[PDB]
Amino acid sequence: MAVTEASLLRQCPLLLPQNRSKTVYEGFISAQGRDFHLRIVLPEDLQLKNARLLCSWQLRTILSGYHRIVQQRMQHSPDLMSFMMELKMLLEVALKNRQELYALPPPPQFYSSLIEEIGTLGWDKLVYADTCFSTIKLKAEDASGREHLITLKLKAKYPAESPDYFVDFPVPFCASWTPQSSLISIYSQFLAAIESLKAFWDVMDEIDEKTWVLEPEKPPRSATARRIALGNNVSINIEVDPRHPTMLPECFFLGADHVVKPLGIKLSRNIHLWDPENSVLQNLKDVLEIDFPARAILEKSDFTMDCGICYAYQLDGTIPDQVCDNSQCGQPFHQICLYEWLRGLLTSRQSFNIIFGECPYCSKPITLKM
Amino acid sequence: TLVKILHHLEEPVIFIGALKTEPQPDEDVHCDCLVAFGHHGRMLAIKASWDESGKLVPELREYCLPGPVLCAACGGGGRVYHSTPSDLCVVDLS
Amino acid sequence: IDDFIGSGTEQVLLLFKDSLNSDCLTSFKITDLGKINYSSENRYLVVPPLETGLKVCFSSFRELRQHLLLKEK
Ligand SMILES: [Zn+2]
Ligand SMILES: [Zn+2]
Repeated sequence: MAVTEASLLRQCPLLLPQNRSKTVYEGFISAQGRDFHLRIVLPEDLQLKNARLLCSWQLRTILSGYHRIVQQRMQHSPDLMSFMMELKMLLEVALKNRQELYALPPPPQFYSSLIEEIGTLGWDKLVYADTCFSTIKLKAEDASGREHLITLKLKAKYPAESPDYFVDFPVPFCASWTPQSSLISIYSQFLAAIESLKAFWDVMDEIDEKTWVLEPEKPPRSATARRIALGNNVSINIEVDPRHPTMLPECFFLGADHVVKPLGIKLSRNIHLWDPENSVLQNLKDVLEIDFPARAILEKSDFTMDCGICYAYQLDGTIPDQVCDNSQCGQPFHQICLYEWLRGLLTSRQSFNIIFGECPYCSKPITLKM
Repeated sequence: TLVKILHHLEEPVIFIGALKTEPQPDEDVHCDCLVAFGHHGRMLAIKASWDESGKLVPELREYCLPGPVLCAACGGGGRVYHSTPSDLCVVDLS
Repeated sequence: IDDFIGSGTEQVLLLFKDSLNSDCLTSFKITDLGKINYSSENRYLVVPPLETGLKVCFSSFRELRQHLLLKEK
């Protein structure tokens, strides 16, 4: 209402004037379905410039770090009405910013309904459940016979709201959630998406097995690029369209100016022989007219494909990719290390995104394109 | 020749101690946190925040752990071992 | 009845008859009546979550009873 005769009742239902002269208010204030004890003594007159405000220790614990805001509102604020308005909204904010202290689930619906749906599913799918029953992780199999996991994080009310679904595979899963839909519904959506992608998975697993995956190491299921090794100290990375995997990916070659050219030229002339009925490897073989090494490892266990500047493999994800256009050096480098070096030198001139300089080891012209 | 009131748990206090939260042998460790226990199983925890307003602010929890707590101790790396007449349980603050 | 394993929890030991041998504690049976069982995991998988569910809801129960008494007052 307009007058604080009724508006006070309407907006603080549980504040009981104790004295005849409305001077001791006591009882509860509401917040996020939670009542908190409060005795708010005023002077003989209606002044908040001077008022007492005492609490339950629960209450003070929650309004730790606003004691000043409280004092300021008491002294600046017109009436009690808006005092309680502001205080209440402030309690709302305190709690939401401490959101991590909440979520008693309703057991008569939760723990039972969840077990019933786990029964409906079957106990070969599930892989993980938290002691608080917040986090779950489930398995399904491909027709290929691959384990694909799916984490769900469920709320105090699972059926009410959508369970947040976290999944490895690359393209985004969309789940048409109704409160009528369930774990089985979303599992079926997951199976649908799975069986949709299977082709892409078949391609990725076929490359991981029959080729030397280089840049990704035990790659996860979201990864669509594949830095493959081929010949020696030349790589090709491939990023694949998840919907059209068999379709031509985005492709390129790292390595020697003299090595990389004939690959580019061969790619240009043959690309029409590419055919999306075959596998990516079976198409690469006929387009690039070569076969791949399968992890040429033990022979050359200290041959130093490493930076030759920092002398290390694996600089902060980065790999020795930039090489010398020379038969006698072939000394690989890092982008990072060769830029940092060549920047210093007198001889080094920078065009737009390129630096020409001398190879550290052999002092021959080497080009770096950032 | 003065006495100061901190919190008032509603139930009897049993154990008061201190922990090293965020532990990132030496007998004096510079203890980061403060712990109190109730009997009825109210736990209290306090820590320094120094966040949001650019001032040190006292960060209070109050957990309500199960069962009538009969005893407790603190162990290496922000761990508290406590006992209910059912089972011996633990809390990790790290 | 005692803890023969050194696990913490008490176990029951049952000795079968002296017809088997003229020897003590041959033909034994040690059991917790849970997981531990000696003699002469979709089951054991989702149980601690369920236990913790009881604990959470027991805490809420008792909390609200305290809360009720407060309102009476
Ligand atoms: Zn380097
Ligand atoms: Zn060189």
